This record gives sequence, C-alpha cells and structure tokens, in this order.
Amino acid sequence: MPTLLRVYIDGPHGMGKTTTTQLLVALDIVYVPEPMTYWRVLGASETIANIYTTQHRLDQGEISAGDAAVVMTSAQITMGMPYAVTDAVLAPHIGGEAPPALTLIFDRHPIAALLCYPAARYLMGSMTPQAVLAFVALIPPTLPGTNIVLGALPEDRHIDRLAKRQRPGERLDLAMLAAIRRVYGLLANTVRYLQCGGSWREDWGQLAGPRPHIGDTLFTLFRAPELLAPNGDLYNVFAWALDVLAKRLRSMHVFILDYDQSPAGCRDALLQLTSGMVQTHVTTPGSIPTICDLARTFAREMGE
Amino acid sequence: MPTLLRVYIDGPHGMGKTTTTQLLDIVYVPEPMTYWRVLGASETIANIYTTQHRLDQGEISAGDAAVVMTSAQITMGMPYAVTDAVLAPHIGGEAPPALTLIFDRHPIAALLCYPAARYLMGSMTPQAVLAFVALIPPTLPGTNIVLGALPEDRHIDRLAKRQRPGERLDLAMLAAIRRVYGLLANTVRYLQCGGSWREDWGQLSPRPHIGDTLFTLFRAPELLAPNGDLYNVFAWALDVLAKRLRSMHVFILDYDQSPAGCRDALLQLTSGMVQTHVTTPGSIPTICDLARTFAREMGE
Ligand SMILES: O=c1[nH]c(Nc2ccccc2)nc2c1ncn2CCCCO
Ligand SMILES: O=c1[nH]c(Nc2ccccc2)nc2c1ncn2CCCCO
Repeated sequence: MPTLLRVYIDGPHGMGKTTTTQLLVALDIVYVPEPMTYWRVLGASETIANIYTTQHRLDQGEISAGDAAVVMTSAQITMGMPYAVTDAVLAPHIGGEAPPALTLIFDRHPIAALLCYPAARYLMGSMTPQAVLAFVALIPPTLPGTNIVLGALPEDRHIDRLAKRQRPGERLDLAMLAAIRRVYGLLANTVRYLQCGGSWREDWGQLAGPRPHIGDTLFTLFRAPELLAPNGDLYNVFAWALDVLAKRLRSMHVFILDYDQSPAGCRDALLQLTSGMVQTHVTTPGSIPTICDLARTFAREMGE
Repeated sequence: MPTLLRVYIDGPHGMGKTTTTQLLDIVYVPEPMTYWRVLGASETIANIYTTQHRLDQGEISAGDAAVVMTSAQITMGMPYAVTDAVLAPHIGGEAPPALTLIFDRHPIAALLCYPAARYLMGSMTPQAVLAFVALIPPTLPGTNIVLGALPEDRHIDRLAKRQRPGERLDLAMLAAIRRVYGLLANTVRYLQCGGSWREDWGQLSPRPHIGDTLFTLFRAPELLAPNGDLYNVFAWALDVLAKRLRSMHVFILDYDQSPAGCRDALLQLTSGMVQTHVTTPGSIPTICDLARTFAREMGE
C-alpha cells in the first residue's frame, strides 16, 4: 500500500503559519486550510467576531462570567466542527507507520479546537475548567503518524505582527495573545514530559531535552478549586479526563518551527523538519485518490 | 482473555429504565446526576428546562436559547465521553461472561438523540447538532443498546411519576424525544439492510424508507446550499453517523408491563447480546473499579 505523510501546522494565531503552509505547497501534496467560510457563514455568523466581542464585553464588566461562558463555549463548538469531521472521515484510511505518495499539510490539528483555545479562554475567564475537560474528553484517538509542528516567535515581534495579521472580527487583545502562547508552550512540554515517561498522577503532589517539571506542562492548569473534592484531591471524573489527555498527547510527534524569519525562510525550515517525519501506509489502494478529493473539496468549500 | 458483556440501557427518559435496572459479576453504572447538579455546573437539568420555557414564552430568542442549550449539552455528556474514552482500550474482539456491565445510557444519548430533540424543539441549530455527531467515539465491538417501548400516554403517566430536579413536564419535548428514538431504531435497521443515505437522499425531495430514518432531520435549510445541495461538511458528518450506528446491536424492551416483568424482560434479551474479550488480564478489575467509582461519585 502506498505511504502518506500528514503534517499539522499549529500554534498561536498571528505568526504567519498559514502563509508558509501555502508556500510549502507551491513547491502529490495537498492542503487542508482553516475552514474560515464555516466560521463566518456555514456553521454560524461571524464566529470570530462573536468571540472577541464577548470577551471584550466581559472584560468591560458589561456581561457576567456565566453569560460569557455560555457564549464562549458554544462558539468553540462551531470552530472545531470541520476539524472533527475531517479526522473522522480520514481515520479508516490511515494504516500502520512506515518520498511519500502523498503529503497532506493541515492548517491546525483538532487539539487546537478541543484543547488549546478552550484552555486559553479558561485562563481568560470566559470558560470554566469543567467545560475545557469536556472538550478534552472528546479529543479523537491519535492516529499513527501524527506529526505536529508548533511555532515559535519572540513576544515583541508577535505583538507587532498581530497589529497587522488580524482576523475579521478580531480585536487585538494581548492578554489573550499571552494566554494562547502560554498554552502552546505548555503543550510542547507536555508531549516531552510524556515521552520521557512522566506520570501526571505520580507527580501531582509536586504542584528533545530533559524531562520537564509537571508544573511546566498542561496538567498545571487543572489544579483549580472547581475540580477539587473536599479532601483536596481531584474528582475522579476530572482525573480520568487527564488520563485521556496524557493518552492522546503521548503518541504525537511534535516539532518546533522558528517563525522569526522571512516567509521563504520559514518554508525552507519547515521543509527540512519534514524529512525526519513519520509516514504511514494507507488502508486501501484507492485511499490516496479519495483522500486527495476530501482535501480539495474541503479546501474549495471552506477555504477563505 | 476473559469476556465482558456491556449493555447500555437507553431510550427516552421516563419509561421506567432505572426502576427496572435497580431491580436487576455484574455492575450497574447509574446516570451522573451529581455531575449535572453540582460537579460540572449548578443544576444543569433546571437550566435546560428553564431556557426552553423562556423561549416558548418568547422571553428570549432562538439564538439566546441555542447558546445556553448547546453549552448545557456539553455538561450533560461529559461523564459519558470520559467513560467511553477510559474504557475503549480494554475492549477486545468479539467472543459465561467474566463481568456484565449495565450502563445507564450510551454516549449517543448525549451526542446525538437529545441534541436532535432540542433542534426539533427550536432551541438548538442543526449545525451544532452535527458537531456533536461528528464527535461520537468509534463504535467498539459488542456495543449492545436496549431501547424502550411504551405507548405515549402510559409514558406521560410514567414521566409524571418521576420528574428530575428542575425538570418541567414538557409534552412537546416528550414527543420530540420519542420521535428521535423511534427514528434511531429505524436508522440502524436501514443501515444494517444495506441502506445508503447518499443514494436514497433524493427520496426526501427490505428496509425502512429514508424518510423514517434520522437522515430526514438533516434535510434542514441551514445545511443546504442555494441549489439545495447539502454542503460537504454536513454530508461528511452524516457519513460518520451512518458509520457509528450500523455496527450497533439494538434490542427492544417493552416497558408497558410491571417492574418485575420489565426486569425479567431485560434478562431475556441478554441471550442475543454480543460479548467481547478484554485486552489485558487486569482489565476486569480495572473496569470494575471504574464502574464502582463512577457510581460512588456521580450517581445520586
Ligand atoms: O476562542 C477562540 N477559539 C478558537 N478556536 C479554534 C478552533 C479551531 C482552529 C483554530 C481556532 N480560535 C480562536 C479563539 N479566539 C481567537 N481565535 C483565533 C481565531 C483565528 C483562528 O484563525
Ligand atoms: O437537553 C437535554 N439534554 C439531555 N442530555 C443527556 C445527556 C446524557 C444523558 C442523558 C441525557 N438530557 C435531557 C435534556 N432534557 C431533558 N433531558 C433528560 C434528563 C434526564 C435523563 O434521564
């Protein structure tokens, strides 16, 4: 059976990620863009604009935390829908791990919708930690060959960039920018932590390269009063969601891409990272064409 | 590897499922009432019924209602998602069972049936509904679902006898939900006899007619392009639904009888349920601990 190379470029918004995925493709390679048309029209009306307004009305003391949460949470569901459908449709085509016959470059991974942004909004106070763990419990099983590229960019440059690379409905909120950057840095450490054999349950009381301190992983965000029982321990339901989190992240192949450079520099840097990435076989011979069409149809219908 | 038997008692609420299950190498995992009332959020059922009421009364709009209603389904289904997640690794291939697990509801009640009924009640968008559908976990081997049977008025009698905290006796919601489970049963038989929704879709414009399956609910205007075509994103979500439901094993329990009988009935259906092996030697004890701990912590 032919082989497939899947690469999900992810990380905080505003680093020039979407531009370099396109440059890469401009060079048997297909792109799955951000489903902007779904966010703007098909799933709901101006979801991004709705998200920024709600957070703003919250920070302004114009709505309550509960009003904000109800709105922020439903908005997250609309944002992640195209990501879940894509994963569920692609799943039965992915075979065991292995020039690929096909290279699929995705603009973000389901965890951006089911973990990272919801965690950042929790930090921003417009979502509850229980809702964040409900999304995490729904993260789909990690398929073989899940290569994820996370980006790095100094904060001052990112700030400067953001004042440029905004989004229709987006308001420049640097508290949110800081939150999302911290959430993705914790993600990176968590994968490291897990692959070095870390056990969050063993290290709970304590709340490439060497094994990170659990306090430097995502597990640290879930030490909130709402999830702790009278005896000070986490309720079993919340703890099992962390077991799920650990299970999902430990089989992923994470890489860091430096965005503090020109678009062409980023493309070439990503191109070399692409050599040491895990491929998989496809489950059937006609998987490649079928997969080619899914990406192109998704792109055509939702790219914007 | 020892064998396990999972049984998910599902269907519209208020038919006597727990009355029968509590009269029943076998653990029972109750519904997560404490999570709904306290752990996940404060009084989730009250919030759900109050919001619909307000919308019914015109005190709020369809959009305000949808945001609150959708957000609440997330709290309602959480314990079911984690449970399926943590259990999945232990389930082996199709196979007296070492253990029998009687679950109070399957994730599809939370990620498909209730959201669908709420859409049918005007307080949930069909796009939000297909997002929950897209997240339904893969159907593990040996997934046996028991659905209820009961004439509407006896069901209304039964419902009146057991309101949950914050619930308001809504006959429109009772019909919506009954409709959804009826369609659900027809949908499984449709898929099992070889039905292809994409092929039978035009009909909306030996197996049940697609008009009597869950597919008919998604011929909703919000999901269609100007030419009437379903957008591919939604079509892909319908492909997932078809995939998840076809491999389920459905069993019908007549509730229109006595608790002794209903309970007797449940035990008889057990003979045609499919068993599976567990994945490790230590799977049985761990699955046992999981069930007792879920019950102890979230069963009220
Ligand atoms: O609250 C938020 N949720 C999500 N979810 C999300 C889901 C899938 C892919 C990308 C983002 N994204 C947010 C939010 N605020 C700003 N953004 C970034 C918006 C621009 C993403 O291009
Ligand atoms: O909007 C609703 N959503 C759900 N979701 C739900 C989630 C998991 C298990 C059962 C139901 N349940 C609802 C709703 N209204 C009434 N009920 C019934 C509550 C009592 C179930 O016995």
